[PDB]
Amino acid sequence: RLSPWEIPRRDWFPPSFLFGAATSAYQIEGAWNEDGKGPSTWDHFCHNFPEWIVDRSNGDVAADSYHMYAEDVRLLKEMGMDAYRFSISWPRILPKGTLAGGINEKRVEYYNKLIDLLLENGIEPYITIFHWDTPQALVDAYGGFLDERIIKDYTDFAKVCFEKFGKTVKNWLTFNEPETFCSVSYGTGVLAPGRCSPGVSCAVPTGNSLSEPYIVAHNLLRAHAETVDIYNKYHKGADGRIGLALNVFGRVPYTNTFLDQQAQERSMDKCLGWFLEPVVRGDYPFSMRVSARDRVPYFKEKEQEKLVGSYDMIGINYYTSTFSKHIDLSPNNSPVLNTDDAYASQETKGPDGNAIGPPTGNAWINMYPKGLHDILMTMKNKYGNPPMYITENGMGDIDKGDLPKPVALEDHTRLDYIQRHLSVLKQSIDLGADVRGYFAWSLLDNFEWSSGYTERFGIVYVDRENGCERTMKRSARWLQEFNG
Amino acid sequence: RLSPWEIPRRDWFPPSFLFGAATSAYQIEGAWNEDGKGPSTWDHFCHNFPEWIVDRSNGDVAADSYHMYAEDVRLLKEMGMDAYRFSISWPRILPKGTLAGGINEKRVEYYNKLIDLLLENGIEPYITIFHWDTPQALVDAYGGFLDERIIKDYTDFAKVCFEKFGKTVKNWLTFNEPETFCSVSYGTGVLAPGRCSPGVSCAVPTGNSLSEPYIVAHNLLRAHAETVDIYNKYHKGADGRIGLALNVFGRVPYTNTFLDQQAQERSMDKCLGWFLEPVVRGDYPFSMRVSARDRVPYFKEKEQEKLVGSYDMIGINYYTSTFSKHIDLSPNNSPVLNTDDAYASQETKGPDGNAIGPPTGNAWINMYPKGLHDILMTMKNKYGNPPMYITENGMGDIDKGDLPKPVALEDHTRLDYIQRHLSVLKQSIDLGADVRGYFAWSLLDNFEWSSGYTERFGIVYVDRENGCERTMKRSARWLQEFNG
Repeated sequence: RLSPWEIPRRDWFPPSFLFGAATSAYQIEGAWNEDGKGPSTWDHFCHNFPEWIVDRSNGDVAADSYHMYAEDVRLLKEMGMDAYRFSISWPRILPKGTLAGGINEKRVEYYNKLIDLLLENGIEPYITIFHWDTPQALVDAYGGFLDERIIKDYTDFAKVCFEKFGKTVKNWLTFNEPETFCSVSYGTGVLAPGRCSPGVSCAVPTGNSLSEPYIVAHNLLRAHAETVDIYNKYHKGADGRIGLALNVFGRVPYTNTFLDQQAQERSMDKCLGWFLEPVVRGDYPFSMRVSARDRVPYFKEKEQEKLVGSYDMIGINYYTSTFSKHIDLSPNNSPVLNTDDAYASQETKGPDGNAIGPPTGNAWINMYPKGLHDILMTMKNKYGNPPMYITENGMGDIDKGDLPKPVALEDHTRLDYIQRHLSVLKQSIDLGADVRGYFAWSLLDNFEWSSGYTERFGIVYVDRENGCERTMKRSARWLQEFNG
Repeated sequence: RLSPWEIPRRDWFPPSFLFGAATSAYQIEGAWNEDGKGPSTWDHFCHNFPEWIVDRSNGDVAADSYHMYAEDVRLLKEMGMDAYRFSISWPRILPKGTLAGGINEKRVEYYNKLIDLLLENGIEPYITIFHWDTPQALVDAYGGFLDERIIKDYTDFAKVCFEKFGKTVKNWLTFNEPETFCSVSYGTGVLAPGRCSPGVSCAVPTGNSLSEPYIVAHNLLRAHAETVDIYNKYHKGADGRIGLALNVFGRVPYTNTFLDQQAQERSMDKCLGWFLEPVVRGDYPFSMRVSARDRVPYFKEKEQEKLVGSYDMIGINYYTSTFSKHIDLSPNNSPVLNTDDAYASQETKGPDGNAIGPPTGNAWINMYPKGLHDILMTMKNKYGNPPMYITENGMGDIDKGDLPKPVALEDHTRLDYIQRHLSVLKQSIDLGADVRGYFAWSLLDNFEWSSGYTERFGIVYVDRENGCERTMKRSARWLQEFNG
């Protein structure tokens, strides 16, 4: 699609730049109740509310990476990847969610095998501690992230990870996509545990879409601050680094008018700022407090001190952008979802009737690589230009049982998507943004949450009817050439 | 103090550009109970609360312009001024504030004589309908601007002005400095009627500094919308124009940090935006509603339609600027004055310990001509670049009762102030700002509200102990030369 001379080459990027791919434990591992592993909220959701997954599927087997992790490493090595981002399953390590319930040795051994194999192959592990898979035992006990009790259990889990793996792993991310986790698991309720306000359509409409996202977010940020403190004190040493990975939608003012520019700013605050401003300066964005008032908790003095500057790097998970269009404050508008607190509607079509960019396959990923540049300029100019990694970037191909393997392997849309994003990343780095790596989402076709297996995001095809055998797609073959 | 080659020349400005001076009725007229004139809130305030004026004075005589108006016109003509901005005293036209109480024909004749003499001399009248002098009879009846009944009475007053003077006068301003009027008469209570919350230091501490300024503002804007509708329907004809004159403090972010930039924007919204956004788009700035919530009234549908675009020109009254410094939203901060709703402290000293600019004489006007440029760029780029006039610009010399006349005449500080603001104005017009005229505040030394006669703002000296005899100061002689 790009002309030949516009296709990125490896030396567009610094020799120390990292190219990798990313996965998460629930989406790839399978072995959901094997070797002493406890259930997560995702196990519980899929098994009890199968109707809330598009194809009524689950992650019981997924891409079977608990058993096939050696294939994963082989593929990464053959492609010449420098790094691999994966997550650790909390209830695989602590089946009851707590230290008191005991550490699952077989779970520790699995990640040790994977880390060893990566390192022996010269691939640097970037580990996500939490990727949405809360131990169901903690939900049973106290509602999981809805209660401040989560903070101690999360930090004990992270501490175990640092103890078992920290000698070998020097790059850690506490939380993946906290905004999505909060807004979509507790607001719209699409993701486990599937909670929302009465009247909102989700599996468990006995929550509160205005309050619970903020509660969960607050406990998450408190857990982040404590964990980074423990890391810095006992595990960082000379070379360790810890941060978190934020999803960020690009937001473009619906018009270049002050009302919609204001809406765009409230929208950036409500997605990026909600988590970035706490770790940058120790509190939530002003716009979030002045809007949502008492629904936004306050950090304690000691926590706050720990929160300020609690990162060595920031992960950016980038998929798409929308226009942001102003909504007036009036007796006629009452927020229903936490995201309504931004007083903005997120439009995929602009005022000239055009989509922001073309669809890539699924319901929401529109192609808009410029949005990545806009976000990186914000990071550079507004928030101090911290070290950054694009910790996820990718898109999905629809497979409703209809898609022949040869067609799925010829993933030209994804190849073009990746090339165009790498082109904009080069432009951003040339403009001074401190980006140091890029990870494709995903290494593998996997369980796409509430879409089940109907969306294939992998650069590697996973054939679930043939023992999850892996085959590189055209995108993976290009990355292989690109990496040399 | 500017070098000789930096002093503005008349040809820096377009041939059609207007140079004038400005006054207001209570500050210059005197004749406070003459020829059937009714009392205003300012008559009442000075007569009942002398201790709340710095020198315990009043405007009973002022500059005696009721009798000496021919001198005022002679001075304007001798200086080569193109235009004169003055105000009409509501209770001089309607002694009881209402149509029903009758029109004071001696009052009407006075303004007719002034208008006629201005026109005979080629000087264009710009008339301010209301400059803070509410008929005290309306306060007795219903609390004046605190009640929506003010709207009908104001529009009836304005209709009388249009009917009597509209054939001769083609340039009208409904209200002067609505922000100062609201914030300072009903918030800090420094100006008549001198109201503020209990615990705040003012003459009448039985008001509400959080709610009253918004009430007065809302009624004023409703009155404005109705008046412009009447003007457009019955009086505008081919050449008439109507607008309003806004005081605008320049605001500079305390640091170039997002928090203080956000604070600067809130501050601009709370001063300029409070009145400009209603007439430009039909509602108050979002930041003002999200902050002050139920204390900000909503316009009715029909009013709102009349409010949108209710101006042919905007007057800017510019004196000084401050830094704006962010205040966090927390349980530790509780607004007391309406201006606290901006969550910003206005600082005269910046982070490096330096004043924003040097004092000019009185307690608040610091020399910062660049702030005028910042404001004009905002009007150009954000609010559509409407036709604008600098309807006031000036500063005061302190006179503690002793100031030698020969010293008062040699007003080097004022001359420098005027020359420097004219130079910045030239830069702004070259950059595309649609400014069409400049009016020095003031033609005459006058009653400076709660400072009484302790501050002389005139380009013309007024000798109150010698029959209010007028003498041109150095600044006036310069203007005379400049206008040729």
